[PDB]
Amino acid sequence: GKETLIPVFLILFIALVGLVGNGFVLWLLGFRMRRNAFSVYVLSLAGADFLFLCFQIINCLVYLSNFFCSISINFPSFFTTVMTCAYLAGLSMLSTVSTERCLSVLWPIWYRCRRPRHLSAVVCVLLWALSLLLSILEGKFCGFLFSDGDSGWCQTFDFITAAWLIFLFMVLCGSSLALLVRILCGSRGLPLTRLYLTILLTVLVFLLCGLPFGIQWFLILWIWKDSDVLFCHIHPVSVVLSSLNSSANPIIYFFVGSFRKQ
Amino acid sequence: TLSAEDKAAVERSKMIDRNLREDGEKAAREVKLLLLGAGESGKSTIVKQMKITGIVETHFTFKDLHFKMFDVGGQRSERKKWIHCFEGVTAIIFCVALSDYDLVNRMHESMKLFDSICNNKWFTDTSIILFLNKKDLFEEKIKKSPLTICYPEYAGSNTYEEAAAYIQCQFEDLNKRKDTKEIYTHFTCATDTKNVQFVFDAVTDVIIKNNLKDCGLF
Amino acid sequence: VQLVESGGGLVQPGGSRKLSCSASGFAFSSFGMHWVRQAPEKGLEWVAYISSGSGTIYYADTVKGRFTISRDDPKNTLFLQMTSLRSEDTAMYYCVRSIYYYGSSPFDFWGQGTTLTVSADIVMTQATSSVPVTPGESVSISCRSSKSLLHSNGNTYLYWFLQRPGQSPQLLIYRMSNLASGVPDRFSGSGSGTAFTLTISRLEAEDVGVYYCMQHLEYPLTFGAGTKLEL
Amino acid sequence: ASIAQARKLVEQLKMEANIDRIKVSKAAADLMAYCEAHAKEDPLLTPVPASENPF
Amino acid sequence: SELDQLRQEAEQLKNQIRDARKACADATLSQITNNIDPVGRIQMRTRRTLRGHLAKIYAMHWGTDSRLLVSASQDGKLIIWDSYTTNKVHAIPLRSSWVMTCAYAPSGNYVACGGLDNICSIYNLKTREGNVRVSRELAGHTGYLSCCRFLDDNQIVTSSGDTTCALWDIETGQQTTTFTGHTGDVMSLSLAPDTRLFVSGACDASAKLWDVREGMCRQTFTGHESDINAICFFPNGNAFATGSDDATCRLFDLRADQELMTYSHDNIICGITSVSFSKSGRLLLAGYDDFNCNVWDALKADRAGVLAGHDNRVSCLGVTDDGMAVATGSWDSFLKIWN
Ligand SMILES: CC(C)CCC[C@@H](C)[C@H]1CC[C@H]2[C@@H]3CC=C4C[C@@H](O)CC[C@]4(C)[C@H]3CC[C@]12C
Repeated sequence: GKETLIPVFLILFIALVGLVGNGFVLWLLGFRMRRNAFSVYVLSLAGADFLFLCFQIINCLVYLSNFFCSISINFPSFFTTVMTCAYLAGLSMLSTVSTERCLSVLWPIWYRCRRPRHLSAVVCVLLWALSLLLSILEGKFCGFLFSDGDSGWCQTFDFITAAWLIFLFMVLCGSSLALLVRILCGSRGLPLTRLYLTILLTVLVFLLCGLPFGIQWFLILWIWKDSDVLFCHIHPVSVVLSSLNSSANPIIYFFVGSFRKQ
Repeated sequence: TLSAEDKAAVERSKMIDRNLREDGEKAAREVKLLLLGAGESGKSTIVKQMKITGIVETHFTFKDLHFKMFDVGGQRSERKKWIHCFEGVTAIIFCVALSDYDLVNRMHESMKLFDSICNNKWFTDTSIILFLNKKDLFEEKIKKSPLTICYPEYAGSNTYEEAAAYIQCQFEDLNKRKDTKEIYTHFTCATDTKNVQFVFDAVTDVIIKNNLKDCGLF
Repeated sequence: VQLVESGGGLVQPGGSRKLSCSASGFAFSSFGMHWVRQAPEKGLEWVAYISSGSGTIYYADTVKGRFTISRDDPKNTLFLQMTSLRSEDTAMYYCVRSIYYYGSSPFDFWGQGTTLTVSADIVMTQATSSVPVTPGESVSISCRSSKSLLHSNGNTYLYWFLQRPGQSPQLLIYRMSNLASGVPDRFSGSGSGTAFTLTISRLEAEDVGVYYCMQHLEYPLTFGAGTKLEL
Repeated sequence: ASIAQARKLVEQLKMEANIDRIKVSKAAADLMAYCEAHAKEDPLLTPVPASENPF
Repeated sequence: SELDQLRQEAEQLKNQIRDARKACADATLSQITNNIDPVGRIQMRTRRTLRGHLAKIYAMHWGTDSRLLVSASQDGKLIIWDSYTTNKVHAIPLRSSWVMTCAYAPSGNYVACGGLDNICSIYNLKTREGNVRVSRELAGHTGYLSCCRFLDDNQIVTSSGDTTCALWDIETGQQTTTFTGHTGDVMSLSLAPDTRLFVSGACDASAKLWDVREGMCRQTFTGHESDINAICFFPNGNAFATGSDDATCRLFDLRADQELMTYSHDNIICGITSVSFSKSGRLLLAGYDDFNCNVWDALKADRAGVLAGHDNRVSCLGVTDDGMAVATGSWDSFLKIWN
């Protein structure tokens, strides 16, 4: 009732801020600005964040509508799976950005010369395809499509997305660690302080705001089985942190990188 | 809606666009290097080490990396009217003859050239490789001719290492902004092989910094 | 420059034959190529077109599906693969180079021709089929279009050609007003929307031949039937 | 020599001495009259409607 | 000593020059044009954006049909653009990427460019082989080229880094007339509308009026403090305006032989890279390196407007011959066409 309403206003405000930020990033990198090989990843991350933030706006707006106006807007059940696809694709873009930075620092000659030009596009397409595959197959077995599926085979496939999520986190932390070792061992001209500050900022953002929604939604919810406690208190906060993470992602990745000279 | 010939002109412009994009990807992965320094300071010696009428192009490849070296000292005019054409160069190979300390204040005008290039507004982040040429002829010249005639404030031994380190401390103390750029200093003879390796090791740090700048990490 | 056709001969009907146009002396990959045929006592008929970089291919509707145009840029050769040849494909086939930018003159050079014998459009109407012509006197021929060739960009896509007897045609006037290179200034073009005039003032010898007018506003490209100048 | 460059320089100033000059007011009125006489045909000065510009 | 009294004669003669051009300044151009109503606010929109270059561009030149323009850059390309449709009709690869100037022939058959390689290469656009190729390379000029300009298809004047402009003959390949007299190196050049004479600007802070036929300098114009980088005639051919590193544009008259008006402001302290006049000559367009262009009222010395679309130094600009548009190029690899 009232205890859920106060997080939801934070959801709509943070979602609107991240919405206008992601829209500006999408328009700039699509049309106005020249694209690097790396800019494709930021564009894809903004696109993955868009769907998630728009669906958060929908899911809070109809909660306002149901609470005050009581119209009882029942939804199509396939919004959840495309929202899950958006969330997983955003986290995959975060980890792939980290690995691309690590590959650039470790092998500079290969990154300048022998790197294929469409490698960023093919990696983005493959990670989006794998995210969509893990999303709809979690959707069909758990009832978030036309047909309804068994809950017993739901948890077998849902834990796969959780294991993939933990692997996707360990890839981000492992690759950001190797870059730090390389720049702290034998790198001369780089700005070290700003560099480890921004790397550590991305690591804490991805761990404290990106992970908890997925962890709680998939792996945590099934294992705990403490329904009264979990939904009322844990769930509102989990969405907000994950929603917050999507909003802060354009600011961290594109706007600090681009608008620093301005 | 266009006509037929306007459509064929549009697809001609799109093929020209694909050729320009391909040539820009060709040119962005090549290392550009600027040779500077006065005449008879071992510039041609360094050109023969990397290889084996206004601007002289030198192309050499090393460890799967393409280098273009621009010897620009052949043409003589006001340098401030064309030195902005070389901003965005990967590194500047400056070279100073060590044996020109006694000849004519030639070391002092070489320092004035390094002072003008090194604190230029176009090269505020460019890393300068500073070759010091003819160290062997320098080491016979310092046992007979003193180094105090170049440097009146010098007090030190007339051995090779301390005097050469003194010239290094002068040339690395010409720059004002110590934090922004790096200076790589090497002692080269006429016959040595390590100079193109030293240039590669200096270029790799600039490649690492631009690989961070391409990935938005700055 | 040189465009050499090869691959003709007598073909049984329903059979197949590949025609080849071997280019020489020009930057072939920058040029769009056409095939234009000519039935042995009739006018010119456009067949197919391949652009630069092989990205845009048009055919005439009488040969659509049966014919395949293809180019090979590293060895400078234009091909026309033709399947299920009918008796209406007995013609003489010319390969034409044409380049399209601002101020270019397409259809400027024509090949010598290979002869192959088989055992909603814009209608362009030449007004006369033959005129009696005295040397030295001025002559002026005309043709008419079913649709206004004046596009909204200011261009009028009307091309004039002259075919001397036994020779390939050559471009005289491109885009209703502009002289081609290597063409004397006796020739002059003028006109309006869908009414056109080619003027030959002070006619000399070897202006004698069949004259063709062509539209280039829309695909397919259609010629006139030809106006013959006779002494 | 250095004397020949100085002879060349004083010959150039001797050439530049004999120049028939007019008043600055007459030349300013001529630039004024060229600016007033061609003001109707300047499309940067007078904004033209969007039909007959090609941009 | 012949030498010292020879500069005594030269100093007396230069004092006679300053007294003679002091005696003709009866009333300044500010006093003549108080009666003239101002031009109002000139607000020009970016109608076109030609985004093909991948490096800093240094020059552009409009063709005489006011539709084709060429632009040269440091990626070894000079691109000819259709200004109306943003189409690239040609992209010419260069033998040296260091190119500081480019020019378009008045016939439209030729483009020329040259830079730090000391050579104004000339390209034939109207070839029967279908590609552009080098017509002639004009060498023997021992300094970086600053401005090439065609008089017709056979005559071309260059300006160099060896303090020397030179008139060339393209078919022989030999320079026919040599214009010496500048002390620092010449940076800019502008032909008169009859192409019978031209002006050049150097790092002397001095502009010199030349003569193409007789081959010798007629008038010399001083008044700037630092090095002048751009120069352009008035469309009458009786005046020209310069631009320097002083943040000042000054215009001169060929008949009155002196200053007429200075175009400066306290807000602008940066250099001037490019000047051009409009078709009536009522407004002159100066391109700066505080990243934008200022529209100056050429009679009343007021800022009519600002062209602020570029994100780096405006390196080159030019107005069409019919006067419809202004194209400004810049170091952020973009051409913008303003109207
Ligand atoms: C296989 C299917 C699921 C992929 C389609 C995913 C859709 C929703 C979108 C979201 C953002 C899009 C990407 C946005 C940016 C670019 C850069 C472009 O230069 C190549 C295409 C590419 C990489 C797009 C590929 C398709 C994409 C990833």
